[PDB]
Amino acid sequence: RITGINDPRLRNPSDK
Amino acid sequence: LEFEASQKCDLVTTGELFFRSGFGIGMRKDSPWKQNVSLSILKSHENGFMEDLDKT
Amino acid sequence: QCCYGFCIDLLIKLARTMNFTYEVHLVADGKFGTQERVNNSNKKEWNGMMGELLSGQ
Amino acid sequence: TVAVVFSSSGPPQAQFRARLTPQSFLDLPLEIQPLTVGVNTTNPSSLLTQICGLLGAAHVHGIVFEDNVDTEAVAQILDFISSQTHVPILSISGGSAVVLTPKEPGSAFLQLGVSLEQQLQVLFKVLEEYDWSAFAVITSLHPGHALFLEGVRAVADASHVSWRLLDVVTLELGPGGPRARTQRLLRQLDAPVFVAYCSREEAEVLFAEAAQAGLVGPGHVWLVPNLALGSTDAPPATFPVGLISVVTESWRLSLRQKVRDGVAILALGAHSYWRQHGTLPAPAGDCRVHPGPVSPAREAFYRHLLNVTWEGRDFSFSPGGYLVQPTMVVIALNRHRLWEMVGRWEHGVLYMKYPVWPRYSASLQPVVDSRHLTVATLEERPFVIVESPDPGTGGCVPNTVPCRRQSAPYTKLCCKGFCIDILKKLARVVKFSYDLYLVTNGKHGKRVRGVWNGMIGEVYYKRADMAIGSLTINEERSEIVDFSVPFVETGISVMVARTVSGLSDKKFQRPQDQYPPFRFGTVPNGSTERNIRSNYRDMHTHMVKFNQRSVEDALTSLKMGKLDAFIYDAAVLNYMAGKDEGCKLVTIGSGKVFATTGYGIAMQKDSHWKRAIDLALLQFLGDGETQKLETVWLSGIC
Ligand SMILES: *[C@@H]1O[C@H](CO)[C@@H](O)[C@H](O)[C@H]1NC(C)=O
Ligand SMILES: *[C@@H]1O[C@H](CO)[C@@H](O)[C@H](O)[C@H]1NC(C)=O
Repeated sequence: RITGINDPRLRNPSDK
Repeated sequence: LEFEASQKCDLVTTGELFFRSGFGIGMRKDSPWKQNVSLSILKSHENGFMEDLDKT
Repeated sequence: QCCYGFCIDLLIKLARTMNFTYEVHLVADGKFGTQERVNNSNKKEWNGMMGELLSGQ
Repeated sequence: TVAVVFSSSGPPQAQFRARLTPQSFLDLPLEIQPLTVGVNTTNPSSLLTQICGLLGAAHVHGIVFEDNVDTEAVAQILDFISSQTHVPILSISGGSAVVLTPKEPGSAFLQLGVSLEQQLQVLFKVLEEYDWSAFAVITSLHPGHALFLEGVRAVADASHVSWRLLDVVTLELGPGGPRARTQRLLRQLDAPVFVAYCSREEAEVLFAEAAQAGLVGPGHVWLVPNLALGSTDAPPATFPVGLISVVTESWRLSLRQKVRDGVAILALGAHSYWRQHGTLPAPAGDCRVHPGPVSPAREAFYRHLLNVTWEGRDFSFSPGGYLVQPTMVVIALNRHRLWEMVGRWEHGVLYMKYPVWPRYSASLQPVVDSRHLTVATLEERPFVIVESPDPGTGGCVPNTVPCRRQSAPYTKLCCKGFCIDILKKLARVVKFSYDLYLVTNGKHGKRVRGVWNGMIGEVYYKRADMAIGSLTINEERSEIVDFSVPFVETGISVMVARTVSGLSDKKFQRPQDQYPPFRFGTVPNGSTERNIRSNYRDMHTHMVKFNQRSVEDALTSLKMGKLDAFIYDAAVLNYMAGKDEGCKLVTIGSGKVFATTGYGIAMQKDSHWKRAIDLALLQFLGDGETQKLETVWLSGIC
């Protein structure tokens, strides 16, 4: 779920 | 709300909290008792007495 | 090369009514265009399609 | 061969012999024979006659100048001589080494100095680091003031901050004039920073008048270019203590050393010419005949003579005969009327001897501004993050604050985080100013027989006024250090592998199980360990064999299988399980929090701010900005 407000995968950077 | 909801019956709490705040004793401006009261409250928190009191 | 599409049809329709004559040439850098600070200077410079317009190209 | 000329000092006969002596000092890749001359007085005819006779009867290739009592209108004659006879010269000292901007076209002067705008850049650099931004400009009626007034406005638009200018005044500060008008003009001003451009006599007159009209006390600050300040070895009266200037490298060398540097530059230029063509060009010194259209040979030699390096000191000359990219040094008047270095400048980054501008007084006891304080903290990943400044532009990325890990020499890191944002907002609302420095000793606090280390110690011994960061509240700390209201609530929590029903579970209450003995965390010398020991003796006894380096190695050990349970703070632990390799988890959750307390801003006892900044924290907590900070800095995936 790539939301527009803030995604934790997007807010906190990941590896993949 | 959380006491009565789990206490009596048939009532539910919606979601969770949104605006968080505490409870505290009230005293008149610059009264000479506040420091000792706070030192007692912190000691109570560290003992576990507010824990024993809480379950009760 | 040869170009065609949405904006080209718009350009033909635009040129018809106003009688100007176009000479279409593509971009050099290939970037849409931003503002950049060239090193050793604070005077900002426009890079990309926004520069080719501003200079006079 | 080379030439050397002196002027207007204590008669340097012994120095002349010392310069003449080393005909083969061997430190230069050449063996050009040195010689010397010397003029008794400085004048047009005298200088012309001596130089013309010398080079016309000596067949010299290069000549090095040495200045005098610091009178003006001397460099012009040398530029004239160079333009006529096509003989390159070089100045090293004194008033002749002041940049003559539009030099003659075909000449070669090569005077070592710094232009006015380049010399103003360092001033606007030192203004940036202390963030004064007052800009009260004063310039006398001098032939070069039109250039200074334009250069300041040019550099004003080549920097980030707005540089709010206040007032620019030109006043007749010559020998003869109406003192009353300038008295009235100077008495009517208000700005905490002044920048003035005058000459030495004009500087003395201006500073005497300013001292008369109350603008020299501990409140205001002055900055002057190197054209003023005179000798640099005889500061006169009425010069305010704290006067700042920027002089170039070699403001303390000897005359003989500077002549040696000049001969080294000439020798290196000639040698580098040989490595291309292989001969020193013949002289052209027909002073009486005055011949010469454009000459390509000497033109090539001069073009080759521009750039040069020497064991750390690089002397790269611009087309205009002033060197570019030097290592300027800032100087200031110490409290005993003696010039002293304050800040270096190498490759576009400024340094400072002090983290604050030390500010003096009439009786010379230094004072600290009321709206100022020193804040301490240290590293905790969710809340305080330290980053070295990037090699982009010297300064740190915006929305970050300069911070230093003290221990005299310093490296300026910058700090970013949660409590740092809180501090920025507090500085914006309570109208105060701060400097932030990290701690060296033990992380948070302890009492090894009254020797309190950490931020708590730094506050208790009156070396700081606050201590912000991951600092919990408990009874023993609040005895000696005050506290504000909490803004992030924590406690004790247990992290396990993705098995226990609380602290009072027999697995922790009874360390008498045979096959499996459970394992614990307890980063020592910390917040929780005190409570754990003082309330449970047996757990403390059995807890010696526990991993203890950081909140970093414990995660690895838990993921490996050398530990069975971790006990630590809540706000850091539950965040550490936010973005993890997979999903390791804790027990039931926020329902398992023990000794629920919060973080707090430590302060000195009976501090007038405490009440000032408790209300601001309550106001911030009220309207929900703290929740925005929480969702910006305290969010995870799992
Ligand atoms: C506060 O407590 C201290 C000891 O903790 C006691 O000495 C003092 O008298 C108390 N002050 C008041 C006003 O009760
Ligand atoms: C500049 O420095 C280079 C490097 O040694 C040298 O070869 C050259 O002659 C110098 N002068 C010019 C004009 O390039």
